[PDB]
Amino acid sequence: APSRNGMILKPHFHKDWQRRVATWFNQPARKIRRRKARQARARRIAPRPAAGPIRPIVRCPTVRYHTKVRAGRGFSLEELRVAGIHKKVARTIGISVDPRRRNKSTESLQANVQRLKEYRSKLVLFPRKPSAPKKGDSSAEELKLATQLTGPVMPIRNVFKKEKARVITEEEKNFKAFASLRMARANARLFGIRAKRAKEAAEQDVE
Amino acid sequence: PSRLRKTRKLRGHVSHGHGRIGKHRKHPGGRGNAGGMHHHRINFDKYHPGYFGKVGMRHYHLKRNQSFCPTVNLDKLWTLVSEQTRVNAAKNKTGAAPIIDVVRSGYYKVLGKGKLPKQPVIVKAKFFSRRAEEKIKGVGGACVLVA
Amino acid sequence: GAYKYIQELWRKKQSDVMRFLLRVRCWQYRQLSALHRAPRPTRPDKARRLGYKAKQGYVIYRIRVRRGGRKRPVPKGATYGKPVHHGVNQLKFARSLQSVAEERAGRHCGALRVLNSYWVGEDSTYKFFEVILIDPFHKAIRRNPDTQWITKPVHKHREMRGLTSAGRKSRGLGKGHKFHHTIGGSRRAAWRRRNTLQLHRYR
Amino acid sequence: ALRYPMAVGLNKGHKVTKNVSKPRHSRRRGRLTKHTKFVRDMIREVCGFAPYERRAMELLKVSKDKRALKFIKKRVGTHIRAKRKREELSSVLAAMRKAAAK
RNA sequence: UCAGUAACGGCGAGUGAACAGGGAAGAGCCCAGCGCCGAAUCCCCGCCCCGCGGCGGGGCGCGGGAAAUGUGGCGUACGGA
RNA sequence: AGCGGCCCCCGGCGCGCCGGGCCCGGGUCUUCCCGGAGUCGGGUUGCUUGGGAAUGCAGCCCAAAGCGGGUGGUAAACUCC
Ligand SMILES: [Mg+2]
Ligand SMILES: [Mg+2]
Ligand SMILES: [Mg+2]
Ligand SMILES: [Mg+2]
Ligand SMILES: [Mg+2]
Ligand SMILES: [Mg+2]
Ligand SMILES: [Mg+2]
Ligand SMILES: [Mg+2]
Ligand SMILES: [Mg+2]
Ligand SMILES: [Mg+2]
Ligand SMILES: [Mg+2]
Ligand SMILES: [Mg+2]
Ligand SMILES: [Mg+2]
Ligand SMILES: [Mg+2]
Ligand SMILES: [Mg+2]
Ligand SMILES: [Mg+2]
Ligand SMILES: [Mg+2]
Ligand SMILES: [Mg+2]
Repeated sequence: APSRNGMILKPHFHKDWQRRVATWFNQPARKIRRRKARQARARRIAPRPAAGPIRPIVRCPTVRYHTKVRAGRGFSLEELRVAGIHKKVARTIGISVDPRRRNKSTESLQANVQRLKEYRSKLVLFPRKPSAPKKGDSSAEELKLATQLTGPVMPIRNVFKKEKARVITEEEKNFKAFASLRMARANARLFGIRAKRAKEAAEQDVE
Repeated sequence: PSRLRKTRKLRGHVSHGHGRIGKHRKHPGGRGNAGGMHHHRINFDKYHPGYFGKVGMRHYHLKRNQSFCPTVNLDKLWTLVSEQTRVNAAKNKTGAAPIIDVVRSGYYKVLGKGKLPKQPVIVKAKFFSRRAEEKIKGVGGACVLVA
Repeated sequence: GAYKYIQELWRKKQSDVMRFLLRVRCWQYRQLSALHRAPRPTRPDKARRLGYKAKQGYVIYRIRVRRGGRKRPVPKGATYGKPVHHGVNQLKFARSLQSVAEERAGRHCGALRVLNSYWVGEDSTYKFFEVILIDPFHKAIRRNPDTQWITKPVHKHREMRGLTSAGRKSRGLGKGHKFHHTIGGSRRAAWRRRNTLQLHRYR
Repeated sequence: ALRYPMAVGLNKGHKVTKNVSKPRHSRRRGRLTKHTKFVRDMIREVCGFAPYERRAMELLKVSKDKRALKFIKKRVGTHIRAKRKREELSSVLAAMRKAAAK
């Protein structure tokens, strides 16, 4: 029974809603549970990284977001065949591997291989038996200086190049931008008819 | 604040502020928006015109990302780059020009609204508009596209 | 060797050979009872592609199921209610006849745990099947390290809770745009996540 | 004049080079093998043909292909599966015509 | 969070999703088929020794049973031998 | 109240041996092999979902294929990715 001037609106409460009501009084006693099951997890593995193995650099889809770089699932198998690492050792040294990724470009393949070459030079590798190394193990020096790394390892940061102030050419004053955007729209709509009427003239000119 | 309401000031009056002839019963005029076309016709024909009917084309699996295009004017185009670059640009006698990026600052299309102060610029964007292109061509400076 | 093309024989179902072997086996099966044990599977091809290793422990039954829909068990007509809900004849059942056959042969022998089922023959009014049952506590199943997952008490009655491949179709799940309405656990909690009010503390 | 990578048009998009890597193995499912053709034609040599095609051969002996197309499209499915079935029975019709002509 | 939105509906009353983005948690795998190794396979009964309040290991059994209508090993779509 | 004391019990996990088990990995090149069948899909009737020339499920008849098959939100053919 609406009065003079109020907005129309449709509330979704014709159902029985009082039976299924999710309260949130748990919340300040579940942030403490997760804090304990995370710090007792951080003391089980004493020198390992707390934040999971390192994770690749990947762009994002959907033209709204295609100018960012964020974390991924795991490395591909081209970023490991080139970097010379076997695909089941990398699972055992803390390197995320997913076999479901393509590489259609090249300029992210290279920056991943370079990031692996950074981590391989930061990695302190303990000996199996603390009495006998391998060819590639580390010395008894770094063991005394081995410690954890809180936070996401080598955090992924969005960098931008810069440019200084150039001098404007005499040419760019004569570049009409809008009659080129609306030419490419017209040329992108008339690609079939232009290529069909020429065929119909090639069927008509035999006469 | 039970103590500031109205019903705490009505304990003593019989009807409690809803009359005696036609009492406050439960639902006189239907429940909700009943009678758009029969007997609440005047309220919708006087306050919500065009509540009734269909118009136009349907579009099924519609995303809100293919048509993402935030805008900007030429008034505050100088607000992206900090102050001391517009100064050094108005100060040097050489004839250089500071490059303004919009896509980096979260804008795509460049419209044109206001007056613009006279110093040469270079704009990298993804679209333009015809007034907003002839104001920069008229001041001096270019309009550069980018995919 | 043979198992590649017994496989390709058992898709000549219109041919004269399989139209003979079924125009015989369905008759032989029709004079038996509804649920009886055979000593060896009629199809070893299809039997091995589901997990039937030919050792001690695995059992194979054979049950018949009658055919058709399901008309509503009311008196004469008399389905009291609005005229939407009058329908008695042309109703159709949700789960298949294959997981009817599985749980008819899964309740009568309660000491066993169902693995999977397959097809054998068809009549006008009968559909026959085969089933595969596993002893949970026999020492050959027990000491295998791969497949001692059955004996765990979770997998009791896989067929009543709908976990066989014949009930996984009835549940309506997978991935994609085609399966929106089973996000979460199932179809129910895809309803429960939606039709509730999350009332925060501060709102 | 000058050219820019236009984000709308015919060849739109940011210009990034491209690599040629090995196509994924799963990209091949059962394309075919020589052992497979060896045995699928031996079983074809053992059992014959279905009784919806022992009428199609008999309507393709009178050089009707539109009628036997509406007759194998009514049964088997679409028009694509009807075509790859018909181009196959113009072959296992012509090998008898070839051997009887031999 | 998108969203009370694209859509349905005597298009009236009213019902009503997902993808992307930021976060909690983070773990992945095995068989059949194709093939090769002389059933290279299990379970139970027998005697002895050790331990046995979750019935197990090693030695012996011309002592018996199931499996060629297929038991084990390598091997599964990231290619493999 | 206190990293205060004492007396019992069961473990978690660290080290010595004494036992048995298992002899296995890379890289680079030549020759071989490689996949789930009354199901996919099509017509139809009925319930369903926001899904609209029919999203899913179920029933009846018809019933496949290997440079093949399904999907690419308006039915239909010819096409390319
Ligand atoms: Mg009133
Ligand atoms: Mg008064
Ligand atoms: Mg009043
Ligand atoms: Mg009164
Ligand atoms: Mg009155
Ligand atoms: Mg009232
Ligand atoms: Mg009704
Ligand atoms: Mg399932
Ligand atoms: Mg809103
Ligand atoms: Mg009306
Ligand atoms: Mg998402
Ligand atoms: Mg975490
Ligand atoms: Mg194995
Ligand atoms: Mg095998
Ligand atoms: Mg409905
Ligand atoms: Mg079904
Ligand atoms: Mg469409
Ligand atoms: Mg197309």
